[PDB]
Amino acid sequence: DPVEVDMGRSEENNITQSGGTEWSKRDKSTYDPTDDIEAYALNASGVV
Amino acid sequence: NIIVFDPKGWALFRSFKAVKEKLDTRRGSNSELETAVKDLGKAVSYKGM
Repeated sequence: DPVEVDMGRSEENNITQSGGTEWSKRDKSTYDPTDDIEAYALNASGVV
Repeated sequence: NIIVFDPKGWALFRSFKAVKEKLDTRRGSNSELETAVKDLGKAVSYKGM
């Protein structure tokens, strides 16, 4: 029987990429990936 | 002798090509700086000099 488990995680985590910031349509040879990384990691409750 | 950057502002300031070049020149400057990912979790983080 279908039984699920959901330990409470807010929607702000597990971020998907939509519209812009696709990391594919974005220019290589001029974009640094660090900016997204720093922003994504902002939601982590503790050091990573 | 100290500058406080909000993370978006620091990302904007780091995006420039020339400010990266101030670190890579052999004799241009003496700017030790960690322009990569560092200290993601904590609040205050020191980025070189």
